[PDB]
Amino acid sequence: SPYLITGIPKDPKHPLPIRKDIDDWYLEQTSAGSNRIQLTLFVEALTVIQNRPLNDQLSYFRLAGIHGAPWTEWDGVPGGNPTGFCVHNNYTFPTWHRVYVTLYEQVIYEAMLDFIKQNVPQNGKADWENEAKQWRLPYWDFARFARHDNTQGDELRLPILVTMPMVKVLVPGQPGKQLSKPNPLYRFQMQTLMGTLERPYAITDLPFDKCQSTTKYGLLENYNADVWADGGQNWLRANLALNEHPWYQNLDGWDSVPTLQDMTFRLLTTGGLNWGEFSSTRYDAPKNWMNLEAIHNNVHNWVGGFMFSRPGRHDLKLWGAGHMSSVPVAAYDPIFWLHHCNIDRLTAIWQTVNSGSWFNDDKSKVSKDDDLRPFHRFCEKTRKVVFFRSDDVKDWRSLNYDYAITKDASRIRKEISDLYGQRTKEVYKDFGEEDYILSIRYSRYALGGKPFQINIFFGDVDGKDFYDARSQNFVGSVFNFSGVLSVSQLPARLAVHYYKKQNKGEVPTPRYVVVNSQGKAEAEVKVEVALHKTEGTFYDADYRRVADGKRAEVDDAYRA
Amino acid sequence: GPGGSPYLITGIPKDPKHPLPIRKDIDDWYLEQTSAGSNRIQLTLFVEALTVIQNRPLNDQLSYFRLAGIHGAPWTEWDGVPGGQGNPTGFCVHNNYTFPTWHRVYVTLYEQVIYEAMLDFIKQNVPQNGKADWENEAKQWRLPYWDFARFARHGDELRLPILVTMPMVKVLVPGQPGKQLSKPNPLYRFQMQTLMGTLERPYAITDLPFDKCQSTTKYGLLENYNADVWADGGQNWLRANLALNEHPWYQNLDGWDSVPTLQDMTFRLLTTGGLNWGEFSSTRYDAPKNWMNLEAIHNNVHNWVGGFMFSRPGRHDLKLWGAGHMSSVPVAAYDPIFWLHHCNIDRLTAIWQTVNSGSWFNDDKSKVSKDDDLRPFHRFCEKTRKVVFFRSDDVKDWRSLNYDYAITKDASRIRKEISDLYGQRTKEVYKDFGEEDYILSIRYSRYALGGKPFQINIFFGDVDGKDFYDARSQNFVGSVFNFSGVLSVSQLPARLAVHYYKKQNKGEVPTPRYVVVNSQGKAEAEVKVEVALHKTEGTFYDAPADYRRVADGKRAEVDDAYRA
Repeated sequence: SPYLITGIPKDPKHPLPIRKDIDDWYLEQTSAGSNRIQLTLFVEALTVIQNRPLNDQLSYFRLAGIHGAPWTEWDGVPGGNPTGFCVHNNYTFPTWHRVYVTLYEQVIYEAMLDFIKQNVPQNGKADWENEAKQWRLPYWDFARFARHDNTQGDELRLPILVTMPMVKVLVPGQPGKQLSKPNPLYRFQMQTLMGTLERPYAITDLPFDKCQSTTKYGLLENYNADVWADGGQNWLRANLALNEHPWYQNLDGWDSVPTLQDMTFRLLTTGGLNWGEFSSTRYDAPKNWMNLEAIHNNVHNWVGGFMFSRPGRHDLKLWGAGHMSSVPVAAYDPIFWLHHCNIDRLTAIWQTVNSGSWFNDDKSKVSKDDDLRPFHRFCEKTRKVVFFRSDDVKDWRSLNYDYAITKDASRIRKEISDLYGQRTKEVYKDFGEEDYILSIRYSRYALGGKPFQINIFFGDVDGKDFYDARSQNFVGSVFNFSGVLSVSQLPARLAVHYYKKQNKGEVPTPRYVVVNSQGKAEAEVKVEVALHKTEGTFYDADYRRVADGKRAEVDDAYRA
Repeated sequence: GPGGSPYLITGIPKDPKHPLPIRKDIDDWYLEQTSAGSNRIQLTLFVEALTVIQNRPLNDQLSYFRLAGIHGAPWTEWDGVPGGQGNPTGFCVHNNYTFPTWHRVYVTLYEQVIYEAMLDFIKQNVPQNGKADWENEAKQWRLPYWDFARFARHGDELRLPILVTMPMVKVLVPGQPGKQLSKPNPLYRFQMQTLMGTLERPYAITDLPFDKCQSTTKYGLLENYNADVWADGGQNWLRANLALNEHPWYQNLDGWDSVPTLQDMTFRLLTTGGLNWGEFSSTRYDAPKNWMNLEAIHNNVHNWVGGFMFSRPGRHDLKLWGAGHMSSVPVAAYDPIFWLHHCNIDRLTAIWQTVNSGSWFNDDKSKVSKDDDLRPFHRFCEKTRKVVFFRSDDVKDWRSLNYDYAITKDASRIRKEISDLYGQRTKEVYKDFGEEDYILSIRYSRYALGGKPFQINIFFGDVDGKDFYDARSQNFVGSVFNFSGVLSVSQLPARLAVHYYKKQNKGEVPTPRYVVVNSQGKAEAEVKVEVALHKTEGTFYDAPADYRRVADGKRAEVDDAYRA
C-alpha cells in the first residue's frame, strides 16, 4: 500500500503480449502437444489469490469487493443506499473497468511468479517464467459462436473452462504427471456463508447473505435455505439466455439470429457516435443509443439470472437468480473478469475504428478528468502517488497488453464482420432493404435502485408468460443492472418483418412489460419505447419514428 | 474377503437399548437434524462415515466404489464370488421375482458398512467423554429413504431430497463445542481422482461416455460440448425434479389440475389388492389390471433422476435432454442417490407385504425363484452353522435385519397413511370427473434393442414428429422406461388423459399411439410394443370397498430426421 497498478512489466523478449480468447486459449493449452504451463499457472495462481485472507487487500474477495459489497476501504481509500467504487451510468464506465481488469491481471501475474519461485525446481524456472511473462488475462468472447469439432458452431456459450468443476494441471518437477484440481474459474467459494464473515466484510432481497459460493441461476424461492449455500452453476440455462432472440424464430421455417451478436455487430460497425453515446447508458438520435454499457448489462443478467421466483404454478422452471445479475455481488463470480475483459476489448476495437472520438462531446468532456478511485499510480512528473485518470489508459498498450484484433488492425472491419456480422447479414439479406430499431429510455432508479427487466413484444402479450424468448411475441429485453436517465437500443428488423407478414404489412405497436425479481409486472415503472425505421440495411451504411410503445397488462396474479 | 473371511451381512447389531430403529424419510431427517430441537450428530456421522467409505482404495471391497461395483460395471468379483458374468452383467437381479429381495439385502449391506464406519469415526475422533453419547446416536441411525412419491415439504411437487441438492453440508467438529464446518457433501455426487475409464485394472469403467467421467452426474452428459465437460457434468437437480413430476401434456393447459404420474402409480401399486407376488415384484412376464409393479416404478425413477438421452436431432435452443449415471444399469449405483432410492423401494415392498400378508413367492411362476442364491451376499446360517448365500425367505421379515419403517409399525393405520402420503392429490383431482377408471397396459422385450435402453412414450391424438419425448410434447400421456444395458410389463394411469381427449373429441375413446425413443432421441421403428387401453366402472381407490379392453395401440410415425 499503495498498490501501484502498472499492468504486467515490460520485457523486451515479450513485446505487447495479447489477451487471448479463453476458448482458443483453453483448447491450445489442453492439446496433446502443448506444455500446459499457462493453464497450470492461471489455475494455481487464482487458487492462491482466492485463498488469501480478508485482511489481504490482494485476496480475491477484496479485489471483487472493490466493485460493490461489502463496500469497504481498499488501498487506503475509504468505502461506505450503499454504493461501490465502480462507475455505472457515466462516461467513465469503459475506463474505470479498463483499470479494474488490469489490476486483476497484474495480481494474477504476480501470484504466478510467486508460484514459480516456490514450486518449480530451478532447472525449469526459466521456461515457466517465460510462459508467465507471455500470459495475459483471457477474454470471454460472448458474441462469438462457440466452436463445434474445430469448426464454427451456431450458438453463443459460456467459456468451456467456466463450465468445468475440475481441471487437470501439471505437477512441477514430475514430467508427464497431471492432477485434477478444483477449478477456480468455476465458482468462488468461501469457507462460510458470506453473510457471516467477520466485520466489516459480511455480505448483508436475493439471499446472497446465505451463499457460501457464487452461483448462476441457483437461487430460487421455495427451496430449503441450505440449498442457497451453493446453488450450483447452471451453465446450460445461462447459455440459453445468452442466445436470446425474437420469439417467432422458434417457429418452423425461420432462421434465428442471437440478439446479443446483432447488438454487438451494430455497436462496432455504426459510425458517427461520439464518446458519450458509445461509452455509457447515460442520457443527459435513437440510432445512436446502442452503447457498450447496455450490452454489458444484458450479459450480466443472462449469465447469472435475476428472478428469484415466479407467480403461479410451473413444472418447467426457467427462473433462478445468481451473482452476475446483481451489482453488489457480480464481481465475486470469476466469469465477471472474463466478461469485463471482453468489454475492454470491445472498447479497444471501437476506439480503433473511431480514433477521433474520446471524451469529445460536450457531455462526456466534463467527466474526462474524474479520478478513477480507488486505483493508484505513480506520477513521474510530480513524483506523487495519484489516482488513475481516463487519459492515462486511452492507449491500452501503455498497460503492456493488446488484443490480436487491434494488434494488426489492418483489416479490423473485415474481422468484425467475420466474427459478429455473418449470421446477421445472412438472415437479413432474405428480406427488404430497410432497418428497424427499438429505442428504450428509462430511469435506473425507477424501483428505488432495485433491478428490473424491460421486455418488448409485437402483438398480444401472454398475461402469464412475458419473460423471454419462449414468451409469445417476445422481441427483446433491456436489463437495468442496478442495486439523469439511461438508454438502450434493440434490433427490430427481423421481428418487424414477421409481424408484417402476419398482419397485412401493418407496423407493430411495441408493447412493453417491466418485470421485477419476483417475476411480477411493475405497472408504474416509466419506460419510453419507440420503433424507428430507415431505408437500406444497417451494415451497408436517417431514422424516423413509426410507432410509440404501449404498456401491456398482465394477469392479476402476476401484477406487482 | 481378506484372509478368506466373508463379509457377513446381518444388518446393524441388535442392542436391547435400541429396539427396531426406523429408517426415516431423508427430508424429515435432514430437517430435524438441522433444527433447533436436534444435536446434529447423525448428520455429522453419516457425512463423515460416507466420506471415509468413498475415499477407501479400490482393493478394499468395502470402499464405496466396490460396493457400487456389486451392482454392475466394472463387473469384478466381490467377497470371493467371481464376477465377469453374451453381454456383461452384474450381480443385480432385474426382470425376475427376486428383484425386491436381492435389493433388500444390498441396501442392508450399504447401511451396515456405513454404521461400522460411524463407529470407527467415533473411536478415532470423538473425545472420550462424548464417545458413549455418539455411539448411541450411531446405534439409533438407520439409512434414510428418499420418498420419491411424496410431495416435498413446504408441498405441491415431487423433488429430489434436499441433501442430495447441496454441494456442501455443515457438520459438527467433535471436541470443539459449538463449532461446525462446511464440508463436501458425499450424497451430492461420487467423485474419483481420475476419469473412471482410466482406473487400474481390473476396475476401469470402459454408448454414453461414462469412461470419460470422473464424477457421477445427473443430466450432465450432452453431445456437442467439449469432452472435458463430461469429467464432471454437474447435478442438474432442477431438471431431475421436472422429470419426476411427469404428467399428461393436457394438464399444463389453463384450467386443468395436474397429478404427478409417479404419485398416482405409487398410490395404485400400494392400494390395489389381489396381486400375487409375481405380479407385484417385477416387470417379468412369463390381466393387465395387475401389471402395475414395483420394478417398473423403480425403472422410471432411475430414468427421471439421471436422464438417458445424450443427443437430439435438429437444432433446439432449449435443451431438455442430457444423460447421467442413474439411468444406466452398469453405473447407476455410483450415484449416492441410488441407495436412497432403493431404500424407498425396500420400504414400498414392506408396505405392500403388510397389506398383502399371504402373497409371498406364492404363485406358480414366482415360486420357482424363491430359493435362488442372492449372490454375492453371505450370512451365517444358525440352523446349519455354515456360511451361505442369502435367500429370499431370510429377508421376508425385514425386521430380522434390525430396521423398521414408521409406516409399517401399525397395520391398522397403514391404509390412512398410504392415503395421506400418496392419495390426496389423485382423489382430489379424479373426484371432479365421472366414476370410471382407465389404464394403459404396456408389454415389451427388454432386449428389443440388443440390450440398449429405450423409452416408450404414449400419446392420445396426433403426435408431433419433432417432439415426442415428455410432458411438454403435445398429447403426451405417459412413459415406460426400459432400464437395461420372457417379456416385461408395466401399467400407466390413463383416467385423466382419457377425460381430456373425450372432451376434445365428442366422447370418442382415443387410440393410444406410441413411439420408442433411443438415447440419440430418435424413434425406433422395429421395437415391438403391445399397448392397450382398458376401462372399468368405479374409481380405483374406492374399489377395495374387472377391466375391459377398449382400444389397441399403434405406433406413431415421426419426422424423417428423427427416425433411427
